[PDB]
Amino acid sequence: LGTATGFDFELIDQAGLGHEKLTQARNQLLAEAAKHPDMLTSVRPNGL
Amino acid sequence: EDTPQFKIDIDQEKAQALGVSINDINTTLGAAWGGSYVNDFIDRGRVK
Amino acid sequence: MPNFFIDRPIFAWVIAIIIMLAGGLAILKLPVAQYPTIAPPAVTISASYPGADAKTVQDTVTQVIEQNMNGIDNLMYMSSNSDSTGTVQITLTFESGTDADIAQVQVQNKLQLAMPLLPQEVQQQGVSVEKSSSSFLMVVGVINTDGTMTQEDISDYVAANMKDAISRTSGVGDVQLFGSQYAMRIWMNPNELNKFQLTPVDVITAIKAQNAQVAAGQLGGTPPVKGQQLNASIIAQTRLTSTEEFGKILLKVNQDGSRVLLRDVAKIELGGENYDIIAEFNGQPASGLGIKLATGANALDTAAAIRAELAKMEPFFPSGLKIVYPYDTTPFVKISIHEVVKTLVEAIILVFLVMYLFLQNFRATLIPTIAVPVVLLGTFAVLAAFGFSINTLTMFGMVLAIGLLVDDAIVVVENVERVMAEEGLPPKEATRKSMGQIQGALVGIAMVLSAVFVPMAFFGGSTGAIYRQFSITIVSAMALSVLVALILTPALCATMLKPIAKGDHGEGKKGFFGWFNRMFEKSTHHYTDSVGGILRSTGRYLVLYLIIVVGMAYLFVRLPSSFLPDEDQGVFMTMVQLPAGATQERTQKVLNEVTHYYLTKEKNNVESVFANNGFGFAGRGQNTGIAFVSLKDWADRPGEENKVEAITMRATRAFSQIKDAMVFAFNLPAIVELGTATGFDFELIDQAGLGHEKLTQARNQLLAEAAKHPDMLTSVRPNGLEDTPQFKIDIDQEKAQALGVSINDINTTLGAAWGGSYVNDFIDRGRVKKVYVMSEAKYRMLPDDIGDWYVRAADGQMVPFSAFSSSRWEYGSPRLERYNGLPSMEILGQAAPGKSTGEAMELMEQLASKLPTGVGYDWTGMSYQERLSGNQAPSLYAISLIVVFLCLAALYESWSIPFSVMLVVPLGVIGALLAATFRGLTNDVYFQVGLLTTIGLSAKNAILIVEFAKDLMDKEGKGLIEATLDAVRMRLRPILMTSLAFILGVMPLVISTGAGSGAQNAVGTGVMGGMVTATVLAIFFVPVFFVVVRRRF
Amino acid sequence: PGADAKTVQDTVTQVIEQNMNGIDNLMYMSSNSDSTGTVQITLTFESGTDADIAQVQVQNKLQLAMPLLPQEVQQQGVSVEKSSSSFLMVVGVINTDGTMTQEDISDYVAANMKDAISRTSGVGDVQLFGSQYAMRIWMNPNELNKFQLTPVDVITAIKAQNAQVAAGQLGGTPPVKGQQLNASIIAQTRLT
Amino acid sequence: GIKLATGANALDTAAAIRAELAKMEPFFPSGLKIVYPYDTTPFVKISI
Amino acid sequence: PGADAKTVQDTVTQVIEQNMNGIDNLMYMSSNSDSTGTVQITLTFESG
Amino acid sequence: ERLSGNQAPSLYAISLIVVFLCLAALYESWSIPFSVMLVVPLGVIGAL
Amino acid sequence: GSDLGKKLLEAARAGRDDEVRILMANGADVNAADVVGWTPLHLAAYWGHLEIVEVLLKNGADVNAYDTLGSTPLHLAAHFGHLEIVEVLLKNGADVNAKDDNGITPLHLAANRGHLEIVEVLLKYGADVNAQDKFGKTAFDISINNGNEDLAEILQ
Repeated sequence: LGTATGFDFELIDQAGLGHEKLTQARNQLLAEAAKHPDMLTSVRPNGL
Repeated sequence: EDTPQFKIDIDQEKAQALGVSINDINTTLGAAWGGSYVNDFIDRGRVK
Repeated sequence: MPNFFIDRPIFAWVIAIIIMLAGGLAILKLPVAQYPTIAPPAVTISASYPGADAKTVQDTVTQVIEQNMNGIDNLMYMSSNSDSTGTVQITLTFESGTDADIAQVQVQNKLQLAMPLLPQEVQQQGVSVEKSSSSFLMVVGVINTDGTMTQEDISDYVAANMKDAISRTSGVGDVQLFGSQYAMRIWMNPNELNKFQLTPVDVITAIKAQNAQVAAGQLGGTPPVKGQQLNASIIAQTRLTSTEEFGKILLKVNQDGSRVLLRDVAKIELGGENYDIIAEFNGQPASGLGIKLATGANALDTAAAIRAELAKMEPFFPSGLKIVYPYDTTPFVKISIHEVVKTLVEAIILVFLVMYLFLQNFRATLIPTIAVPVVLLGTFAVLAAFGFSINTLTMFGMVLAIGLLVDDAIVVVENVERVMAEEGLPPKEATRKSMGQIQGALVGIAMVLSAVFVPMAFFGGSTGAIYRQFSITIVSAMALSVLVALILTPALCATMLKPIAKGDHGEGKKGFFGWFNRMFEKSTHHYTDSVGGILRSTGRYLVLYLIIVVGMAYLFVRLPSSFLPDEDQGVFMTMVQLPAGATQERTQKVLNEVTHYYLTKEKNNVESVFANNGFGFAGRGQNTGIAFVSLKDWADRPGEENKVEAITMRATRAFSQIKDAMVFAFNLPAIVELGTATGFDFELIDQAGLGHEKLTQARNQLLAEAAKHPDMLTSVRPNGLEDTPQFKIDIDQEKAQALGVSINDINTTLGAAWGGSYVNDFIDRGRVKKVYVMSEAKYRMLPDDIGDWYVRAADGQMVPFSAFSSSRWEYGSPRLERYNGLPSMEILGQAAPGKSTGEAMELMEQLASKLPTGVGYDWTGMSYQERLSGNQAPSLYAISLIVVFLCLAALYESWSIPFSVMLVVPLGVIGALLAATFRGLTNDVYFQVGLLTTIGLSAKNAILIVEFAKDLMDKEGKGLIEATLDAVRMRLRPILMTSLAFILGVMPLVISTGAGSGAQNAVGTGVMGGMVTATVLAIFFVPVFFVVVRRRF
Repeated sequence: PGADAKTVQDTVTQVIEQNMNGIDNLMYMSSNSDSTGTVQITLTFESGTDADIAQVQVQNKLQLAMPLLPQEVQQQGVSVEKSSSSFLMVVGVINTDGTMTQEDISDYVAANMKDAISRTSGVGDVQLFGSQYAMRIWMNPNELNKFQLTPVDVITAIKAQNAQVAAGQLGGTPPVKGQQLNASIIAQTRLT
Repeated sequence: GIKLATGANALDTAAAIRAELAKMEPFFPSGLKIVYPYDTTPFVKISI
Repeated sequence: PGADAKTVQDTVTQVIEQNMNGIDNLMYMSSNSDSTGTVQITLTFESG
Repeated sequence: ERLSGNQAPSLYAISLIVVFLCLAALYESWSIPFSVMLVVPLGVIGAL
Repeated sequence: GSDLGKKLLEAARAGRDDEVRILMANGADVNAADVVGWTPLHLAAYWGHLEIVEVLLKNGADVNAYDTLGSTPLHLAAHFGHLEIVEVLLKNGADVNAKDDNGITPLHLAANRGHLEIVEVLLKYGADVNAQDKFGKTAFDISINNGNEDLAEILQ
């Protein structure tokens, strides 16, 4: 079913940027995520 | 339609008389003229 | 509704027509086969490891594969065995109802993934996943009559020139070669090898190097130099093609410029892949194809097709070569079909004759003759629809349904003829009334026989599949027979029967007929006077009913039970086992003796013997062998003395005289793959890692105790092989390392020379074939010869194999069962005479419970099935009896009247049991279905009488005894006619002898003996039953 | 065995993924390669996909990739499984005597219970909370050098001396005329 | 730890596993014992 | 790889084909073997 | 194409029989169906 | 060869004492050898069937019979750990210093499978402890290589 209002989202390296650049992209997304807590909750990675 | 074919014949006896390994012979002839896949490498994140 | 079609005969004709058209089309399109598939899906994995012993096979192959058989679906049990010719077999047995193709591919994929964990030699050899089928359509033997080609040659020919032909032949779903195609055999000579200082290792590496495929590329291949004009392939080395080439392989160049050539150290020839089987057919070399019929295929056609193809192969046969057909099920299937078609025709001639004898006008005698084919035709339709084939089971179920089919016609036509004679009504008003008088009962009879036969299909496993055949055949026949009797024959009656005067019972006629009619009218008064007396004195008859019920109870349990009778099949077989260590030559001398006996003492009956040295059920080895024996026709072998059961008794006695060789014969099971309905299959399991020797002991301990209850267990035995002397050779690592000798050199020298070593492929005559290196037999026979093989040291010196080895005998297992993953031993036995299987199993379990800890047991095979679905019969038959009640309750609108009818059931059963016990026959499925039909038919007559009787009270206000006597009078003629016809109709089956006759005997006896008592007893007991219940309630 | 997340992705995961094409009803496909040396590629199908054929297909494309995977990875056995992500049940096994260590209990579960349950129809996957045993050689370099041997020498000698060896028969077919004896030849066997 | 194959019946399969474990229990070494820490199937039986 | 069409036919196409016997609903079967070493075999099944 | 031609006659024959029978059953008549079944060439000639 | 001698070989191996008893009542051959030279004493000595061992010896069985490659029932017994059979056999004159065709001695085999009692018994009855096999190994050598220190001590 999913974990209720849980959303499940994927960030893709569509251009050969590398693991390292994609990590910075994810960091950049996550930061901005925390800037709208009226809309987004418990946003988090799933990996190490 | 029927194509021609170039039959090259290795002389095992003369190869042994001149101390050359039929396996290097076979590998030279094969690699040079037909190509040989060797292993993979990574091209901007893709196994190739 | 039957009014509808009395007024609309065309409509009803159309329905007839349509049904007959659907029937005829199904007849052109239905698969023909001996039996349906009844065994559950089984998938057998198979592998081989040349020169390897049963332990090596198990520890490197069988365990690996079994460890990976995970996550396949609907598996029931897995079981394996690993043996000393390097073979493994792993059989996964699936739930009944598994898609064998889903099952086979699931087995095949996990194996694939397990393939990198196997020995490299075994990977090189391949491992085959296959659906398990002992079902062969026929076996074509191929033999050379003029001593020009060996068994291998024949086989190679058959492979190269005959196999694929047959494979493409229509209706052939699978083909197996009884032999190998050629292989390139290098037969090494160790004296030469040591002369030039070479080993099997040099020989192998030279064959891998000089018999190679070398990719080379192209002239002018992309990317080219622009302006190139030619693009051509470069062909470099390809595979060798002749022995001349192999012999010219260069091993060593000398210090002398001379050449050590592979022909200078080895003998080179085409030969077999193995030499483990010697196969002969009347002493001459032989090979063959085993042909299985394809799904949906027609057996009679495929056979013809196979033969057709063969004939157009004969023009290119090399001189001396001849085809032979030592096993072919299609003549059975032909006889079967001809015999059933025979019976079904005699059936309508009989209803003709009986119909005329009584009713004596041709117009009536038409109405069954139309209606019976309509239903039989339309039964093939429903058969096809449910996906059934025309097989032996469905065919005899056709025969068991004649009585019910015949009767529906006779009942409707006669009751119109009687209403006419008694009431003087025109045939349209008379049928309309007559239908009004049986229309409910006929529908009732449909529901009730449903509740008889339908429960039978819902048995589980192998047995449920055999009952499913009869169930669907018989319910279909009867259901259309009710349709046809509510749709077709009412119409036909209203529009074909000539009128009859009121009171005209034909007594005023003259000649044979008028006499018969007065004679019968006298006997109907004779009869009703008799029953009227019986009805003054019900008590002694209730006492007689208990006597009947009691005799049936006694005869039931003391009639032995099987599930299908054997047949004189035209074929039987003969095991030949010899001691531990017995050679192939020795086993051939026994088989030679066995062969000579049949072609001398049984010249009159025997056509051929096929002698396979190296093979058997329990296992394989130079010391075992099967002869297969094929007889002339049942019409050239007169009388029971030339039956198989005779010929085998004789031969078995003759061969007990044979020294150092256990030798015996026996018939083939009715349905291949099934085993004795009196038998059990016992798996004894090492459940906590005890080891071989421990499980062997626990077995003999279990076998001893077993022999201590002869009253309960008989023929309790192991299925596998016994441990045997073997040659343990140990390699001194220390002496090897010190002498500069690699142990990989050592173990491939040994393995190649003494065990054979598969190298690579060559192409003989456009066919790809294997290359094996092995010693000449002359140097690999005796422990003494181990010192003649030399291995080269690092420093080039040639070190004799003895200088770094040592040796001793130990004992070891030449076969090694496993079961659901653990080591096992398979124990076989049956219940001692007069005892049931479930008992012999109860004891076998308790005898095991007192076995050493770490030893367990399971039930496999037939036993696994009956343990899970041998309990159902009284469950199922209960629901049956409940519905039959529930139905008759609704028919008559009475909770009590049902019993009157139900009470008829012992009356048919008794004579079936009597006729069985008399003729020595058995409680088997043909007998049991025939019971079911004998019950159903005598049920039928009961239901009609009670109905007529209950009606006469309900509607016309008659007193009980008045109604019962009138009922029993009107229903006397129809009951007589049906039984006389039917009884006569099942006559040829009882008398039948020769071809395929145990099946006919089984059906015939019980149906006829059950009918004599069902007819005689009922006409009296049924009015009795009815009056005691109406009175009590 | 011993591969980091990248060695596993660039020598296994990718090679596999590039073959996972043309597969009926596939919705997505994710995969993790981790430094324990493990891959799991997870092909997810539309609802109503027959899981049998869905497995038959994935397996088909996978066996094209197999020969391209490292030898180390093949001998570790590649698996293909159709199960629910979640756990149906956990079967625990303890010892109330304490005759048996955590490590021994696990080796018993793995060698005497697992396989039968892995073979039970319905059972999509079984995780052994522990580990079957292995003959563990634990090398010491201080002695390896002291004799001038290396891990290479070791693996060689185990392969040589823990050998299960096919070696033929005496009086084996095709035999010599007049042959007396038919007996297996037993040479090296697995160590125990 | 057991994962239920695709489509398969949870209650039915739990059963089959129990029957299989039963045939092993009589061969357990001294003091070896099964226990049942996590099972999602009883709730199905009870709630129904 | 690298084998003539005849070699590839003797050792690969013929082998596979002779096992494509008795399969349900098989209408016909076509197949070819070329000089690059490729093989394709196409079994066509009765519509339905 | 060879198959669609081979089967076409049989198709036409059973389609006539069906219509006829349906007519006999509906109109309780063998005459009404045979009157009708003779208009068939009149339509077939115009299509042809 | 005889009907009975084969029956005795079978019963000897299987340990069917009463069969052996009846067979000995009938003059079955205590010298019957199977396909590889094993007499029923061999069979008994190997398979661990003390009763039959005695019965056979009582009935004229040869305790120092030897097989195709030299193994004596003592060899088998010492090797498979049948202490009591060892003792009986040596009591009844079994050569404790028998060498098979590898120069293997019941000491060697016993040393090797590590049957310390059987070693000492064999030593008691005079097992030459400095005997060497084909490769010059003494039961001590077997003992040090197998890592058996108690054995090593017993062979001093």
